[PDB]
Amino acid sequence: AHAFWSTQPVPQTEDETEKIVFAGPMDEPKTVADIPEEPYPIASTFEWWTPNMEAADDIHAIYELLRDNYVEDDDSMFRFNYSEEFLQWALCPPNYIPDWHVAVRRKADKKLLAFIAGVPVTLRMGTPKYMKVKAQEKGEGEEAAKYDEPRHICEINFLCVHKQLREKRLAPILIKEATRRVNRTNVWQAVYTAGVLLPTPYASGQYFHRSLNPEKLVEIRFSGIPAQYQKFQNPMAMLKRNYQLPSAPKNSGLREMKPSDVPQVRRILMNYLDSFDVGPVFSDAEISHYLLPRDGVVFTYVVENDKKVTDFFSFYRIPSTVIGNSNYNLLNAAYVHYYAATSIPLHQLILDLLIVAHSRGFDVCNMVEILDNRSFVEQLKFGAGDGHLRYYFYNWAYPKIKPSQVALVML
Ligand SMILES: CCCCCCCCCCCCCC(=O)SCCNC(=O)CCNC(=O)[C@H](O)C(C)(C)COP(=O)(O)OP(=O)(O)OC[C@H]1O[C@@H](n2cnc3c(N)ncnc32)[C@H](O)[C@@H]1OP(=O)(O)O
Ligand SMILES: c1cncc(CCNCc2cccc(-c3cccc(CN4CCc5ncsc5C4)c3)c2)c1
Ligand SMILES: [Mg+2]
Repeated sequence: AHAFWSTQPVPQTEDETEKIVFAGPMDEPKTVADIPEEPYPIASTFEWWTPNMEAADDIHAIYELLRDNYVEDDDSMFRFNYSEEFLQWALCPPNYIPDWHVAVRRKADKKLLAFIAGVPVTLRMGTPKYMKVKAQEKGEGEEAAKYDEPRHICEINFLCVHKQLREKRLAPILIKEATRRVNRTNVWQAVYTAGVLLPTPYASGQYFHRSLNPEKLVEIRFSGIPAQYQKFQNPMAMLKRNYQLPSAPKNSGLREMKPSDVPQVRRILMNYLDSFDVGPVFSDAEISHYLLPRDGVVFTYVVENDKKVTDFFSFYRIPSTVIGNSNYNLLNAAYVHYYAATSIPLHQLILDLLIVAHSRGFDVCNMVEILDNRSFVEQLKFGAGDGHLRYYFYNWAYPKIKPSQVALVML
C-alpha cells in the first residue's frame, strides 16, 4: 500500500509500534563514507537547488510556492500563508545547515516546483518514563537508558510539491535527497509532524482553537454561530460577549521579553521541558533566536517580579489565505509556542496570552494538545478543531506516548 514508506526505516504498523520497548535506531548503523557523493538522479528537465536563505529573492520563491501550494483545510477554504520574515526565522536558526534546505526547480525557467526544509534540533528522545518503569520490572534498565542523552538530529518541515506536479512521486524523491544531505552530515534521525496518517506516529493530538474576533471568524466560515445560540434572540452579540477579553493583561509584572531575559527564560523553560518524554534542548543562542520578539512573527512576554523572571509565554503568527470571501482576505492566527509557569496557574498565564493576542489584532489562538495545553482548554474556552497532528521519527523506534508527553512545538 506504500511503495515508498515500506522501503524506509520507520515502524511499519501499530503492532510493530506496540512491541517497541526501547528508544533506538531502526536501521543498519551506516557511515558518512557509505553515502553517495552525488545528488540523487533526477529527470533531465528538473534540477536540484539549494536556496540561499540570505537572498531575498530565494526566500520570495519559497514564499510564493508555499502561499499557493502549502497546507489547506479539508474543505479548501483556507491555506497557510507563512510570511517571508517568518520563513527566514524558521529556516535559519543558530548553526542551521544550508544544504538541508532542498528544492527542485524546472531548469528552463527556474520555477520552484517542490521544497523540503531540514533544521537542526537538539532532542531528548530516549525511552519514555512509562517504559522505563516497565524496564525496571524486567531488569532491563541499561538497555532502556542507552539513548537518554539529547541528540543533534534534523527537524523536517515545509514539504510542498506544486499543485501541477501532484501524484507523480516527486515527494519521495525530495525525501530521499533530503535524507542523503542530512546523512552526509552524520545525522541519522529526523522528527517531523503531519496531519495525514503515515507509518507510524509515536504520538497524536487534537487541534484546538480559541475565538478572539468571532464576528470575522463567522464571516469567513472558520466558525459557525452554533445551534444553541439560535434559541437566543440575538446570536452574535451573545457570541461576542462570550469570547470578550480584558484590554490589558491581568498579571502585574508582565512585559515584553528583552535580550537580558535570555538566561532566566532558558533556565525556566529547560526546567519545565524536563517533565516531558520528547523535548528540545535549547542553548542561550537558540532561546534568543526562537523567543525574542520579532515584529509580525513571534511575540514573547515574561512575568518579572522583584527583578526575576518567574513565568513567560510566547506565540507566533501565521496568517492564512481565505479562499474567496468578498469581505476578508486573511485569517490572522496566533499559535501557542513555548511557555513556563512557576508563580501562577497556567490558565492565568495563558489568559494574558489571549488578551495580548486579542489587543494586537489576532482573530483566533490555535494549538495542539501538547505540553500542558489541556489544563487551560475549558477555562480559556478553547474548542477542539478537526483532525489531529501526528508526530513521527525517521530511523527511530519509540513506544507510543500521550501528546501531553510531547514538548516539541513545530512551526
Ligand atoms: C535522517 C534525515 C531524514 C530526513 C527525512 C525524514 C522524513 C521526512 C518526511 C516528510 C515529512 C513532511 C512534514 C510536513 O511538511 S507535513 C506538510 C506536508 N505538506 C502539505 O501537506 C502541503 C500540500 N501537499 C503537498 O504539497 C503534496 O501533496 C505532498 C508534498 C505532501 C505530497 O506530494 P504528492 O501528493 O504529489 O504525492 P507523491 O506522489 O509525490 O508522493 C506519494 C508519497 O508521499 C507520501 N506522502 C504524502 N504526504 C506526505 C507527508 N505529509 N509526509 C510524508 N510523506 C507523505 C505518500 O504516503 C506516498 O508514499 P507511499 O504511501 O506511496 O509510500
Ligand atoms: C499540518 C501538517 N503540517 C503542518 C501544518 C501547518 C501548520 N499547522 C500547524 C498547527 C499548529 C497548531 C495548531 C494548529 C491548528 C489549530 C486549530 C485549528 C487548525 C485548523 N486550521 C486553521 C487555519 C488553517 N489554515 C490553513 S488550513 C487551516 C485549518 C490548526 C495548526 C499542518
Ligand atoms: Mg508528485
